[PDB]
Amino acid sequence: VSLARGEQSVKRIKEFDPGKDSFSVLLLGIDARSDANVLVTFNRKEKTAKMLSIPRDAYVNIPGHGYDKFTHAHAYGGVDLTVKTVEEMLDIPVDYVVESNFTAFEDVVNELNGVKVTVKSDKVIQQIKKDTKGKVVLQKGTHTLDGEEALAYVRTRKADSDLLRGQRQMEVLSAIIDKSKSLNLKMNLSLKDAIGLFPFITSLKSVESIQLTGYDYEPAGVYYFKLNQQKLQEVKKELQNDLGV
Repeated sequence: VSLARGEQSVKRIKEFDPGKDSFSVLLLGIDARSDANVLVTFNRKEKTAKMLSIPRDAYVNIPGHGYDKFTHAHAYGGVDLTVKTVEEMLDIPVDYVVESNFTAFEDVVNELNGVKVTVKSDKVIQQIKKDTKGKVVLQKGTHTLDGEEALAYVRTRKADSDLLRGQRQMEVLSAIIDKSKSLNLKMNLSLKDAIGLFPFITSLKSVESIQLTGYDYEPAGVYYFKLNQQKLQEVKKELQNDLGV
């Protein structure tokens, strides 16, 4: 990619250099709706990562389109709109964005000879059996799943919910990081710069996750996830403090 934005984010008031400043990455998974939406803020002064899944049904203002589901942003305007939708939603810059489909996720999980996940629910195992028609049969405990098994894990929903599918997505993402330590992707980032970021991204001191508290909002059948505005301001201030903005 190459964002229809310029060099650095519009949200950044002062000049930005990624090799020295705290930054943010927006990972998007598309089969065009964006079904995986994970924002990660990397704090360089403290060597930490903060993850957060944006619910695909989040009642947000898509620029030039009004209030809608968050997932529709990528449908209405692709990458550039999603970033825009995020940048207005959280009042923070989206410095980097990576976009992947199923096969890219599968092939990177396989290139690492699997990612390790600790499955703890017979419910999710049963639903994955039913989803894959028996092709993917997970086990309770800590195991190394291949690309197909990882994708089935991050895709299932009916056992728990989509909001927990986001937490499963963040889990598998951090597992991918872990497995990469021992050593169809579209990026607004030269591969060389990604490799330059690789050591810092594989040497954090701690990683934390964030949730967005909200409530079901069903006007005339269509489902939306309305965000608790107080917790939203809280998370916005936290991310701004993390990024130094």
